[PDB]
Amino acid sequence: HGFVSGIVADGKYYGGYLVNQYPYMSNPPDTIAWSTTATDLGFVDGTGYQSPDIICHRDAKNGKLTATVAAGSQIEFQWTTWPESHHGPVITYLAPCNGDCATVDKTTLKFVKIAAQGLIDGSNPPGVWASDELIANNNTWTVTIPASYAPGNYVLRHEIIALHSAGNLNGAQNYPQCFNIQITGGGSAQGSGTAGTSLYKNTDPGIKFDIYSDLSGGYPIPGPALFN
Ligand SMILES: [Cu+2]
Repeated sequence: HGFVSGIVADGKYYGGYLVNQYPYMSNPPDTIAWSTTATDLGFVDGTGYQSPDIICHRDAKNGKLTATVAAGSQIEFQWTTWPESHHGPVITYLAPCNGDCATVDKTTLKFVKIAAQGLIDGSNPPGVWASDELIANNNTWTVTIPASYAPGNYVLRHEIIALHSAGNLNGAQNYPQCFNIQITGGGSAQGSGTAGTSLYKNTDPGIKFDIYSDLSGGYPIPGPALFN
Protein backbone atom coordinates (compact mmCIF):
# COMPACT_ATOMS: atom_id res chain seq x y z
CA HIS A 1 0.00 0.00 0.00
CA GLY A 2 1.59 3.23 -1.23
CA PHE A 3 1.94 5.52 -4.25
CA VAL A 4 4.51 7.70 -6.00
CA SER A 5 4.39 11.27 -4.61
CA GLY A 6 6.91 12.61 -7.15
CA ILE A 7 9.81 11.85 -9.47
CA VAL A 8 13.17 13.41 -10.22
CA ALA A 9 13.78 13.41 -14.00
CA ASP A 10 16.96 14.91 -15.48
CA GLY A 11 17.73 16.52 -12.12
CA LYS A 12 14.33 18.26 -11.83
CA TYR A 13 11.54 17.40 -9.34
CA TYR A 14 7.98 16.80 -10.61
CA GLY A 15 5.03 16.44 -8.25
CA GLY A 16 3.00 13.28 -8.69
CA TYR A 17 -0.67 12.42 -8.59
CA LEU A 18 -1.70 12.96 -4.96
CA VAL A 19 -4.27 10.19 -4.74
CA ASN A 20 -5.43 11.15 -1.23
CA GLN A 21 -6.19 14.75 -2.29
CA TYR A 22 -6.69 15.22 -6.06
CA PRO A 23 -9.64 12.75 -6.53
CA TYR A 24 -11.52 14.83 -3.90
CA MET A 25 -11.48 17.94 -6.12
CA SER A 26 -13.32 19.24 -9.23
CA ASN A 27 -10.22 20.85 -10.74
CA PRO A 28 -7.04 19.15 -9.43
CA PRO A 29 -3.62 20.52 -10.47
CA ASP A 30 -2.00 19.45 -13.72
CA THR A 31 0.77 16.87 -13.21
CA ILE A 32 2.92 14.62 -15.43
CA ALA A 33 1.34 11.75 -13.47
CA TRP A 34 -1.87 9.98 -14.49
CA SER A 35 -4.91 10.36 -12.28
CA THR A 36 -6.36 7.24 -10.59
CA THR A 37 -9.17 6.43 -8.16
CA ALA A 38 -6.92 4.17 -6.01
CA THR A 39 -7.58 6.30 -2.92
CA ASP A 40 -7.15 3.25 -0.62
CA LEU A 41 -3.47 3.22 -1.81
CA GLY A 42 -4.48 -0.23 -3.09
CA PHE A 43 -3.65 -2.47 -6.01
CA VAL A 44 -4.82 -4.28 -9.11
CA ASP A 45 -4.82 -8.08 -8.56
CA GLY A 46 -5.29 -10.96 -11.05
CA THR A 47 -9.04 -10.25 -11.27
CA GLY A 48 -8.12 -7.01 -13.11
CA TYR A 49 -5.20 -8.08 -15.37
CA GLN A 50 -7.48 -7.98 -18.48
CA SER A 51 -9.28 -4.86 -17.25
CA PRO A 52 -8.04 -1.43 -18.45
CA ASP A 53 -7.32 -0.74 -14.70
CA ILE A 54 -4.03 -2.70 -15.03
CA ILE A 55 -2.67 -0.16 -17.54
CA CYS A 56 -2.13 2.89 -15.28
CA HIS A 57 -4.12 1.79 -12.17
CA ARG A 58 -7.85 2.11 -11.29
CA ASP A 59 -9.85 4.32 -13.68
CA ALA A 60 -6.65 6.08 -14.72
CA LYS A 61 -6.81 9.17 -16.92
CA ASN A 62 -4.12 11.06 -18.85
CA GLY A 63 -1.65 13.28 -17.09
CA LYS A 64 -1.79 16.71 -18.70
CA LEU A 65 1.94 17.65 -18.37
CA THR A 66 5.09 15.94 -19.69
CA ALA A 67 8.64 15.80 -18.12
CA THR A 68 11.76 15.99 -20.32
CA VAL A 69 14.53 13.46 -19.72
CA ALA A 70 17.78 12.89 -21.62
CA ALA A 71 18.32 9.41 -23.00
CA GLY A 72 20.93 7.76 -20.74
CA SER A 73 19.90 9.85 -17.69
CA GLN A 74 18.08 8.57 -14.57
CA ILE A 75 14.57 8.83 -13.20
CA GLU A 76 14.08 8.54 -9.48
CA PHE A 77 10.63 7.42 -8.25
CA GLN A 78 9.77 8.62 -4.71
CA TRP A 79 7.32 6.22 -3.06
CA THR A 80 5.38 6.75 0.16
CA THR A 81 6.62 4.33 2.88
CA TRP A 82 6.58 0.78 1.38
CA PRO A 83 5.74 -2.12 3.75
CA GLU A 84 8.58 -4.61 4.23
CA SER A 85 5.96 -7.39 4.09
CA HIS A 86 5.11 -6.45 0.50
CA HIS A 87 8.05 -8.36 -0.98
CA GLY A 88 8.34 -8.43 -4.75
CA PRO A 89 9.79 -7.16 -8.04
CA VAL A 90 10.07 -3.60 -9.27
CA ILE A 91 9.40 -3.27 -13.01
CA THR A 92 9.55 -0.24 -15.29
CA TYR A 93 8.10 0.12 -18.81
CA LEU A 94 7.91 2.62 -21.71
CA ALA A 95 5.04 2.88 -24.19
CA PRO A 96 5.25 5.36 -27.13
CA CYS A 97 2.47 7.98 -27.38
CA ASN A 98 3.38 8.73 -31.05
CA GLY A 99 2.27 12.27 -30.34
CA ASP A 100 1.14 14.10 -27.18
CA CYS A 101 0.81 11.70 -24.20
CA ALA A 102 -1.85 14.11 -22.76
CA THR A 103 -4.25 12.84 -25.45
CA VAL A 104 -3.06 9.23 -26.04
CA ASP A 105 -5.79 6.57 -25.58
CA LYS A 106 -4.36 4.41 -22.73
CA THR A 107 -5.82 1.18 -24.21
CA THR A 108 -3.58 1.70 -27.30
CA LEU A 109 -0.32 1.80 -25.37
CA LYS A 110 2.17 -1.03 -25.95
CA PHE A 111 4.69 -1.26 -23.11
CA VAL A 112 8.37 -2.28 -23.41
CA LYS A 113 10.07 -3.48 -20.20
CA ILE A 114 13.17 -1.28 -19.83
CA ALA A 115 14.15 -2.27 -16.27
CA ALA A 116 13.29 -5.01 -13.77
CA GLN A 117 14.63 -6.44 -10.51
CA GLY A 118 13.12 -9.41 -8.64
CA LEU A 119 14.51 -11.75 -5.97
CA ILE A 120 17.88 -10.52 -4.64
CA ASP A 121 18.53 -13.19 -1.95
CA GLY A 122 16.15 -16.10 -1.42
CA SER A 123 18.40 -18.13 0.90
CA ASN A 124 16.05 -17.50 3.88
CA PRO A 125 12.39 -17.21 2.73
CA PRO A 126 10.60 -14.90 2.21
CA GLY A 127 13.98 -13.36 1.28
CA VAL A 128 15.22 -10.01 0.03
CA TRP A 129 13.65 -8.44 -3.03
CA ALA A 130 13.80 -5.34 -5.17
CA SER A 131 11.06 -3.92 -2.92
CA ASP A 132 13.42 -4.24 0.05
CA GLU A 133 16.18 -2.39 -1.82
CA LEU A 134 13.56 0.31 -2.51
CA ILE A 135 12.80 0.57 1.22
CA ALA A 136 16.57 0.71 2.02
CA ASN A 137 17.04 3.57 -0.45
CA ASN A 138 14.72 6.03 1.38
CA ASN A 139 11.68 4.46 -0.41
CA THR A 140 13.02 5.39 -3.82
CA TRP A 141 13.76 3.59 -7.04
CA THR A 142 16.10 4.75 -9.82
CA VAL A 143 15.98 3.62 -13.47
CA THR A 144 18.20 4.57 -16.41
CA ILE A 145 16.47 5.60 -19.62
CA PRO A 146 18.42 3.63 -22.31
CA ALA A 147 20.75 6.01 -24.22
CA SER A 148 19.79 4.16 -27.42
CA TYR A 149 16.03 4.85 -27.00
CA ALA A 150 14.43 6.89 -29.81
CA PRO A 151 13.50 10.48 -28.84
CA GLY A 152 9.78 10.94 -28.34
CA ASN A 153 6.81 11.08 -26.06
CA TYR A 154 6.28 8.04 -23.79
CA VAL A 155 4.18 6.84 -20.95
CA LEU A 156 6.51 5.66 -18.19
CA ARG A 157 4.77 2.82 -16.26
CA HIS A 158 6.53 1.96 -12.98
CA GLU A 159 5.22 -0.92 -10.91
CA ILE A 160 5.73 -2.87 -7.72
CA ILE A 161 4.20 -6.33 -7.52
CA ALA A 162 3.72 -7.42 -3.90
CA LEU A 163 3.82 -11.22 -3.52
CA HIS A 164 2.99 -11.67 0.20
CA SER A 165 -0.38 -13.33 -0.72
CA ALA A 166 0.59 -14.51 -4.23
CA GLY A 167 0.36 -18.24 -3.41
CA ASN A 168 -3.41 -17.89 -3.98
CA LEU A 169 -4.90 -17.35 -7.45
CA ASN A 170 -5.29 -13.58 -8.07
CA GLY A 171 -3.23 -13.11 -4.85
CA ALA A 172 -0.41 -10.93 -6.27
CA GLN A 173 -0.99 -7.13 -5.84
CA ASN A 174 0.14 -4.82 -8.68
CA TYR A 175 0.89 -1.15 -7.93
CA PRO A 176 1.35 0.63 -11.31
CA GLN A 177 2.05 4.36 -11.52
CA CYS A 178 2.20 6.18 -14.87
CA PHE A 179 3.98 9.40 -15.90
CA ASN A 180 4.28 11.31 -19.20
CA ILE A 181 7.90 11.78 -20.34
CA GLN A 182 9.68 13.10 -23.40
CA ILE A 183 13.01 11.36 -24.10
CA THR A 184 15.51 13.81 -25.64
CA GLY A 185 18.94 13.26 -27.19
CA GLY A 186 18.14 9.67 -28.08
CA GLY A 187 19.28 6.92 -30.46
CA SER A 188 17.12 4.93 -32.90
CA ALA A 189 16.09 1.90 -30.79
CA GLN A 190 12.60 1.00 -29.63
CA GLY A 191 11.23 -2.27 -28.29
CA SER A 192 8.16 -4.10 -29.54
CA GLY A 193 5.57 -3.46 -26.85
CA THR A 194 2.86 -5.50 -25.16
CA ALA A 195 -0.65 -4.11 -24.50
CA GLY A 196 -1.23 -3.27 -20.85
CA THR A 197 -4.08 -5.87 -20.66
CA SER A 198 -1.66 -8.55 -22.09
CA LEU A 199 1.22 -7.94 -19.60
CA TYR A 200 0.20 -10.46 -16.94
CA LYS A 201 -1.99 -13.53 -16.33
CA ASN A 202 -3.03 -14.94 -12.97
CA THR A 203 -1.29 -18.29 -13.76
CA ASP A 204 2.03 -16.77 -14.81
CA PRO A 205 4.97 -18.38 -12.94
CA GLY A 206 6.14 -15.02 -11.41
CA ILE A 207 2.53 -14.14 -10.44
CA LYS A 208 1.23 -17.35 -8.83
CA PHE A 209 4.26 -17.79 -6.64
CA ASP A 210 5.00 -18.86 -3.05
CA ILE A 211 7.69 -16.63 -1.44
CA TYR A 212 7.61 -18.56 1.84
CA SER A 213 8.87 -21.94 0.61
CA ASP A 214 12.30 -22.96 -0.64
CA LEU A 215 13.47 -20.41 -3.29
CA SER A 216 16.23 -22.66 -4.80
CA GLY A 217 14.33 -22.35 -8.11
CA GLY A 218 14.74 -18.53 -8.02
CA TYR A 219 12.04 -16.12 -9.22
CA PRO A 220 11.04 -15.62 -12.87
CA ILE A 221 10.24 -11.93 -13.20
CA PRO A 222 6.80 -11.65 -14.89
CA GLY A 223 5.84 -9.52 -17.92
CA PRO A 224 7.39 -9.35 -21.41
CA ALA A 225 11.10 -9.62 -22.25
CA LEU A 226 13.52 -6.93 -21.02
CA PHE A 227 14.71 -4.56 -23.78
CA ASN A 228 18.47 -4.83 -24.38
CU1 LIG B 1 -0.58 -2.99 0.83
